[PDB]
Amino acid sequence: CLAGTRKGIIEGEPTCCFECVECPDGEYSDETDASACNKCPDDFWSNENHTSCIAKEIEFLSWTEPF
Amino acid sequence: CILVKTNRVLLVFEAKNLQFLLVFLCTFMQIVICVIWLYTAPPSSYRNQELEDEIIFITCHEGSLMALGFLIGYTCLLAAICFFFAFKS
Amino acid sequence: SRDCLAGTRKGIIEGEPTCCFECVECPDGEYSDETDASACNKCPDDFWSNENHTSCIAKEIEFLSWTEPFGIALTLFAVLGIFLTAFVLGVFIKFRNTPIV
Ligand SMILES: [Ca+2]
Ligand SMILES: [Ca+2]
Repeated sequence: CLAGTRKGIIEGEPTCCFECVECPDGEYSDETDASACNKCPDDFWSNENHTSCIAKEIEFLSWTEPF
Repeated sequence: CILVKTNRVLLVFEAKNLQFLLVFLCTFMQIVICVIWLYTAPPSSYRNQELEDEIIFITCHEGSLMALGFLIGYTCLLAAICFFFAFKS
Repeated sequence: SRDCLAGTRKGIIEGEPTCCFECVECPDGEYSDETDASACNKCPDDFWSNENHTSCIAKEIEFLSWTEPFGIALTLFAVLGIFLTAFVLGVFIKFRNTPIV
């Protein structure tokens, strides 16, 4: 499996055979092989490819904003 | 109609039932633009799902906002002319 | 291993035979309606899963309508304007012979 995916179970087959399934939004993985998609820390959100988490963004009417 | 009943509006057009003729021409310039708009890009209903993950809204895509603005803009050009003549008198 | 209940999904335990596993909850946009499911199924295009990810329930349509607190108010105003204009027109008609009209 790649860095952005996790393993899956094929019914009636040994553990050496699996499938690669994408991690959901809000979770990430950065391993060559992963059994689970690790959850993203608080105030952090997963990237588009779910490779690694990134910090969220603060929204407010700033003084330096053009408006 | 309000414009045709103003102190200094009818006299200029006369000698160029005329009141009715001028009520006809402006309304005809409004009728034509709407027909052209409908034949080219008619506004219709659209279903929006990207806004909410649980509920969906039914809107009315209005086609190019250039057209909607031109209706209001033509309407204002007439109101401004009427307001100017009435203010001078 | 204990069986996974409806709304859950199987998970791999590394280094162990496939008979032994763990149960993981399904995501929000998916559901599972069976026991010992290897994956969570996706709801249809116009359906959304319920709180417990066991089924899909239809979405709610939201639009401006007559039976809404905002709608009932706007209509009354339009009918009032129509009635006022009708009253004015009926007065000019009935008093057609006055010098003012
Ligand atoms: Ca087998
Ligand atoms: Ca082993």
